[PDB]
Amino acid sequence: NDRKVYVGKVVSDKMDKTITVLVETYKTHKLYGKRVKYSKKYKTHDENNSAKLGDIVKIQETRPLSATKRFRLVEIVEES
Amino acid sequence: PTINQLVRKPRQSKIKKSDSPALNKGFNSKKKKFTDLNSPQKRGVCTRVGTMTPKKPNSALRKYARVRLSNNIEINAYIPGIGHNLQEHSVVLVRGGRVKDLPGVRYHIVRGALDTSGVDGRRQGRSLYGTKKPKN
Amino acid sequence: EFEERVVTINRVAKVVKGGRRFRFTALVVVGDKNGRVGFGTGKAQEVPEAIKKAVEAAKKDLVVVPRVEGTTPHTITGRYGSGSVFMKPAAPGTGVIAGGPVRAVLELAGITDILSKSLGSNTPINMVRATIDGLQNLKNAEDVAKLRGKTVEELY
Amino acid sequence: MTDPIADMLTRVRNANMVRHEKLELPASNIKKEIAEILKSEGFIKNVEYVEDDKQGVLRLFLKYGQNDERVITGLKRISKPGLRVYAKASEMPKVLNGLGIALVSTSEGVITDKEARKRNVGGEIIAYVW
RNA sequence: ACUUAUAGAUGGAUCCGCGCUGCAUUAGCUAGUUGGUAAGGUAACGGCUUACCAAGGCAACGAUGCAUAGCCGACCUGAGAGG
RNA sequence: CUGACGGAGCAACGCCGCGUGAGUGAUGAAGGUCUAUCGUAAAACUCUGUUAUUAGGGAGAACAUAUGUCACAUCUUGACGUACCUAAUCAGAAAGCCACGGCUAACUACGUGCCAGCAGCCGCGGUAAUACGUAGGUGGCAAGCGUUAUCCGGAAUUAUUGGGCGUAAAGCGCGCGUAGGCGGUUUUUUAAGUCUGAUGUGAAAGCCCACGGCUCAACCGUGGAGGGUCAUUGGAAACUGGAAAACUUG
RNA sequence: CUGGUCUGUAACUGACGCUGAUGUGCGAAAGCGUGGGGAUCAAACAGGAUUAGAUACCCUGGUAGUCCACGCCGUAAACGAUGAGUGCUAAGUGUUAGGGGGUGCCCCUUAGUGCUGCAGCUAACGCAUUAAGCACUCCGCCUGGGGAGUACGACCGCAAGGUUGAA
Repeated sequence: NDRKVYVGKVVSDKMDKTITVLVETYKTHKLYGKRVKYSKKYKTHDENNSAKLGDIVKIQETRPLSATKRFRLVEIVEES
Repeated sequence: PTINQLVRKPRQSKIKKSDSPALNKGFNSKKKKFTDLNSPQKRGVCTRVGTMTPKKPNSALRKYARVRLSNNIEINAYIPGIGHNLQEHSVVLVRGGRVKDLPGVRYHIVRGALDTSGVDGRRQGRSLYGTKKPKN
Repeated sequence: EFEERVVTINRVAKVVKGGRRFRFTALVVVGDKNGRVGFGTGKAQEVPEAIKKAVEAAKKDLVVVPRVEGTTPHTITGRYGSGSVFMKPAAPGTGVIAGGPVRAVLELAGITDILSKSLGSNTPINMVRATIDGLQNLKNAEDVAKLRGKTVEELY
Repeated sequence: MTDPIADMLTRVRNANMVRHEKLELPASNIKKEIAEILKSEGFIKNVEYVEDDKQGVLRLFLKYGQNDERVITGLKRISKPGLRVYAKASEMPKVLNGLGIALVSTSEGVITDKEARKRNVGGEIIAYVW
């Protein structure tokens, strides 16, 4: 039983690695059936690196080792 | 009939209100606020007798009852039948709802019902305005 | 013989320069128990032989159920205005379900074995039309393939 | 022009209303599939493929049968961009107890309503043409 | 028949997930909103009180408030979705 | 020690186990709506134990250092412990039914002269209530008569299957117009997903089923339907999907 | 002074994206902003007059307004009660400045309108090569009637006021 390759994109950040990655998925509602796409926000972190202005990455579900943040993974696409 | 804005924006059902809103209720005094109950059975204790004259559709004469329910409000009744209970101050079994042709009244009497028995001029009814122990 | 069951018995009058004239509006069902029923416009003021007055002129308009073996081969929810009916095949002993005088064009056809309901309307002036169109959209077991352009066994 | 076949579909039945044929229509790579696999059942006068680039031109030339009556009595698509309804190849429905046919793309090449039932292949199964 | 290096286990669960309802008469967003950085400590990582600094983190997507507040084999029940 | 679990006045609350009349009977009366009707009414004869005089009432079931040497055991288990109670068995009645026409399923009328008054949507008495006061019952019934009100398919008056546009009960003041629902042609780089699936095949008492214990009904059980991408990620690029462009007349 | 509209094909670029709740909003005399405010008619009505029945649609005249270059708007039968992408099964026809072939002579939509109206649907009706019919569309409303916008109400706002909302 291993740990996924959760991915996403980035929006903004604050002092000394208040890092994050975006979360999203393909799925629908149970009632009126439309392919409307949807999202919710996450909490990863680095030293200062995985951050705003382009950090398309991966994330994890592990021991956070964090305040209320939860992730340790960054497996990327590219940078800007 | 387009489904995009249907989870954006929903629809309604019809619009209806149930029957006898000031009924199926037992008024508080300890906590002062009513109970939404829909009880099977209930009582009726009397304040007046009551009668209004102008009847077009029938165009005969017959009175009704003005019986107050709990603790200061107007509650009104009617006696559908050929039996006149020249009485008051009773303790009864309620009948819920209105019979045809009287507006606003929704409260009635079961045959017998602990107060009296009924108009004893009936013996064929065996099941109307007081009729117990009737040879079938 | 037609089982000559009275369909519907309706009153109108025509207001005049004197005492208005009543009449009785009626027809008859003309049922071979094979699938067709027509009607006679027995426009008159008599109740019992308006049944007969439709047995007179009925045969101008009867149309066929392209019968399948106690059934219909394909499924229908049509209507030529409002009155609609739903029709399907079914096992040849099913129980019979119907509304008005279309107990005289479902129970009097080469089927009897359905799940048939009248979708929406069910009146003496819609049940007929409802079932009439239901039956006008049918076909036998060897003829779609020609306006199509093959043999029918070329669909499964 | 976002669906390159959309109205063109029922334009069969909305062109042959009184069994008529003067309607030339535009193309696709499935307007090299819409009118090419029911000629498998003698349904068209001629659509051999589209002979142009840029998804061009095509004579619709809708064959009409021997009873004079609507080769295509009625017809709807139930598969359009904006209406995406995807089902499996098992309970592909009974298209008027099997009286109609379907011609559609699959998850393993190209099939019909004669293949989904005996190959377990297909995606957005489209319509009921009769 | 005593006390220990050790155990299979007990309610649990340190916790992960989808389980996890309504009120638009409630969006310019809480100062901890973003998350890294503590002497600490619960069989249990860690803004959990504290440890250090910058917020526009928000952002017109429900932040948040917010009203009944158990769920789940049960029962009448649909053809079936289940409701 | 049970006050955890047990022993029950039992409420005709659930509904059943069935018992309160028989072989019945010529049309049979002294006739109760109508003026032949329910009259095959009746009687006075016989049939069943099953209610009732008694009786013996022992249904389940295996308990235990020393008995000799966690598999385990005798000289150790009847308040309800009396049930199945065939039991001869007399005759130990199964209250009473509604509206009383036609729909909700009902039969006719004297009372009634609009005085009281009938009435589940429809609906009735002013001088023939085929409604009412009341009176012998046919449609349903015998542990059952009118009522009490909750969501179910029915309600297709949610529209997930099953929603109107000019008109019921409904369309943009529009130049404007963020988010995004949707969002050209062809090849597409994708190799995720759907095609669907090897696998995991991890239990269910019962499942899409049925059946076996049981005076049949209150009270228990084989589980072949794998436990519902659960312990592995797929091959079909035909595409919403890391997304390179070309076509142009739109 | 002033754009587009584009009527013919499209020179350039090789998708050059559709309903459009963010915003902005803005839209009839009057209601609204300058003092002009009378050419003086029209409200009130001064006033007569009436069949049995008039301050009156009638009647000369009569104080906002009737003669407006500046703040912002919005209720009307916006009765246009028609919401906008894709074509469409006879085309003619009235024809439009302006035109594909052309040359006060015959025209077709790359076009435009109003249509008699084939053809086929909707629901009784109407649309129709120049479509409510059939196919991909969004803000959505509607899903038997009132009363009901009356407790009460939330937010715009110079003003009519809006714009909300259980019983």
